[PDB]
Amino acid sequence: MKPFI
Amino acid sequence: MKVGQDKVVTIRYTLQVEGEVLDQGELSYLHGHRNLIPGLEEALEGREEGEAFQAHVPAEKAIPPHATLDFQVEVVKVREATPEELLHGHAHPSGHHHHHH
Ligand SMILES: [Ca+2]
Ligand SMILES: [Ca+2]
Ligand SMILES: [Ca+2]
Ligand SMILES: [Ca+2]
Ligand SMILES: [Cl-]
Ligand code: NI
Repeated sequence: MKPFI
Repeated sequence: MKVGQDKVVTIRYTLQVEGEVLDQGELSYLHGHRNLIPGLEEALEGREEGEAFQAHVPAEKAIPPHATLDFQVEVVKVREATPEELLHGHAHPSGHHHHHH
């Protein structure tokens, strides 16, 4: 899932 | 246009956890397709293009355990999804490039 951290 | 199901939304954001910036940037996502952190998507629902706002998202709607995700968000753009975006279930870059997954 976003955001990509 | 307001953020809602099947809109492709572009946001600019800063993410803090325990007061420290962990991430910042701009992204586009297709709303209503479980493509974003759920608590953030919930905070975005109904927002107008141009709106700036803060959202606190608990871990249980999303980094240490049980920390709050503190977002500062700007809604940059809202538009309707193309038929291909709806079929793929995700947002696509502006330039048409027919494809599948
Ligand atoms: Ca700060
Ligand atoms: Ca999805
Ligand atoms: Ca505001
Ligand atoms: Ca617009
Ligand atoms: Cl997406
Ligand atoms: Ni695609």
